[PDB]
Amino acid sequence: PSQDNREIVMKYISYKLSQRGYEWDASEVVHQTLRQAGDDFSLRYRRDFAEMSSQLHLTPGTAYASFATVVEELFRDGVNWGRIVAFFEFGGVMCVESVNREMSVLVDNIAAWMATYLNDHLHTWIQDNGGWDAFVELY
Amino acid sequence: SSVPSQKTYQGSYGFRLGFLHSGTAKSVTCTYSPALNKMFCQLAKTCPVQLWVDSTPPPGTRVRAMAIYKQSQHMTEVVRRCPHHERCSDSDGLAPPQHLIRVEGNLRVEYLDDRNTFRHSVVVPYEPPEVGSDCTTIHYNYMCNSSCMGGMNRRPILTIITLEDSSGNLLGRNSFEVRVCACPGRDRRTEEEN
Ligand SMILES: [Zn+2]
Repeated sequence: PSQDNREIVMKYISYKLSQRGYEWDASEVVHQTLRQAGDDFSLRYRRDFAEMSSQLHLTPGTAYASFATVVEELFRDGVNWGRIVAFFEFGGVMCVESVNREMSVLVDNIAAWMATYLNDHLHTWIQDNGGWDAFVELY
Repeated sequence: SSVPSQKTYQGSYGFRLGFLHSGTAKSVTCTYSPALNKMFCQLAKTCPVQLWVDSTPPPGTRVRAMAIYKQSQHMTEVVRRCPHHERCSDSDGLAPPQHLIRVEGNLRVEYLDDRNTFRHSVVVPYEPPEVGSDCTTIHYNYMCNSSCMGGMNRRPILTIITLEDSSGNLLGRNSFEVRVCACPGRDRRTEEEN
């Protein structure tokens, strides 16, 4: 069940990393509307993503807790589809920057971090708010 | 039961509002009349409102926005979006569909459906002006036309901007009228001489 959720993360990261020149190896109705929503958010909230990227000092020694701290503040006043999209986009944003800083190994860490936070905190809310089906019905 | 107050309160920080020098054109999506204290704009388009302050507020301050109807007979009624635009699919993912005012370009935006006043509000954390500038600019969005029948029905409204602290106590308040229209320039100059 969680596994399907790991697929959503890695498919998202492998798609955004792929529109750059970086090839990264770890139905489609929900992944493409999610990827399209993320491409929107990278332009709207570029200042917020840059600020989150500065509070998370991404080094090889960066732990999951330093990542969950920034993402937990994103969901401080409750979780919604808009902030879930920003969760996916911020994650995909960090890998894009780590590849650009000669740190390709950090992508697998960010991928794993997004998966655990997805299953432990966002999954319970996704199931009770119409599932990913409802996210397709709106966005 | 009570109506939100519109009384100006510059407070301990000299809280004043500002708006850009935009004229009455046709490619003008947003323009503010200093004479009428009234902003004219179109649906879902950027409305820059700058916050001017004489002494920087402390961290944890919040900037709220709330709409009320201007005429006294309609002040007791909540400003809501028309049923057409509530069921319309224009949600950005962060704003609930019933809200009229939105804030774009801020991930920390929060929308309050007040469980006692029934009145909608939008609140973002206050941030001091960017380095080099002298004011904090917030980009609002009005998701329903003033002409929109079934919602406002051509009733003019005011936007009340307040400064508040951690717990929501008042530190400053300012307001300005707003009209949501298709052609703001023609609708502004029409009202700019009557
Ligand atoms: Zn409407």
